[PDB]
Amino acid sequence: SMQINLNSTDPVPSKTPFSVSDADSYNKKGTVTVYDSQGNAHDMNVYFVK
Amino acid sequence: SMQINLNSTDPVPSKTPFSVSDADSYNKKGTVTVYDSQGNAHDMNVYFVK
Repeated sequence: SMQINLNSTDPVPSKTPFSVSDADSYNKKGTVTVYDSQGNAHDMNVYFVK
Repeated sequence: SMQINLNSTDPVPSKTPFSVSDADSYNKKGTVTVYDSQGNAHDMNVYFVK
């Protein structure tokens, strides 16, 4: 469970495609940490694109 | 009887042949002592490699 506040005045991203490598194809990137049954962790990145 | 708690995130050692002199040939080394008929103490080393 994660919350976000946003700005209504954010322009549309310029990068028409999307790639995790770039830093423009998305409005903003966050991440979350999760665990498996064996204990070792994983990280999920989330990208907001207007 | 000895309980050891191994780790999931232990990377594979580097030195492919097993050597007790190079610490990078095994993931972990543990020791124990046993006794004989004479009464002298003998130490065993057990080496864990993933």
